[PDB]
Amino acid sequence: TSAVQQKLAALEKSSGGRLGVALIDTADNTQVLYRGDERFPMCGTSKVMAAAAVLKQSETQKQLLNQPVEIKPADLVNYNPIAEKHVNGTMTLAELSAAALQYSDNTAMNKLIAQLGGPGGVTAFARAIGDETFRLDRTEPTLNTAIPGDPRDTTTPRAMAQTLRQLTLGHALGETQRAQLVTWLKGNTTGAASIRAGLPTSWTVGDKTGAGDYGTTNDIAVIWPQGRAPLVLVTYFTQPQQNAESRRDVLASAARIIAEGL
Repeated sequence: TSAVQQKLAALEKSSGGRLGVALIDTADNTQVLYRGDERFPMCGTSKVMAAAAVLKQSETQKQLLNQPVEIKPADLVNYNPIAEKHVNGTMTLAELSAAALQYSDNTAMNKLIAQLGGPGGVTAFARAIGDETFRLDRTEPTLNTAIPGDPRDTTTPRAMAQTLRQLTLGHALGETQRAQLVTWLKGNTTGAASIRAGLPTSWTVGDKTGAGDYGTTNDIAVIWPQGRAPLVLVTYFTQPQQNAESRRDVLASAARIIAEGL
């Protein structure tokens, strides 16, 4: 083990929970992993895959992002900060993507999932871009149950870091679509206390958080550090107690550890 991994292990021990980290340094394509091949509940970090799948569809259906989608009262689930402004109205697939990614809107995520034909459609997109690990099984809000040992709606830190890299820095998406995803992630409103809080303030960050039961506290980020090649960082955290409180500080602390030397 390296000193990086030793520090992450000590953080995990202090936290009481289970921590998963994957860093990809694109300067030399090295990775740093901590429980990198263990499954964790994705919660809302899965919204990146759903939005990306719709972006992929738009590469052959060029006006797809502008398509209005009806929002009915019955569509609302447990956290609908943007969709609730459009009941008996509409949101375009672009608007749904922005709401899901930048405000963690769960109704918006369900519309993305439906556009893809269900959770299986999101998983099929993952497989199509070479993510062999990701699985989406449920809609919102049950995809956040985060039950210990439940493989539903999980991935590994390594797989999600590789995928996020391919989506945002690589070419799993077309050029316009990649840029759009980066724009959405950069404008996220929910990440100030998570990975962003542990990184130098001069670094540019795009991220998507996740939250669920068992105090599950997640964040995945693409990072442009000062004067060096970009990074991808996944920090997944989950706890033994179903009713555990969020621990965004653990993610910030993991980011702080990872940033050393970079």
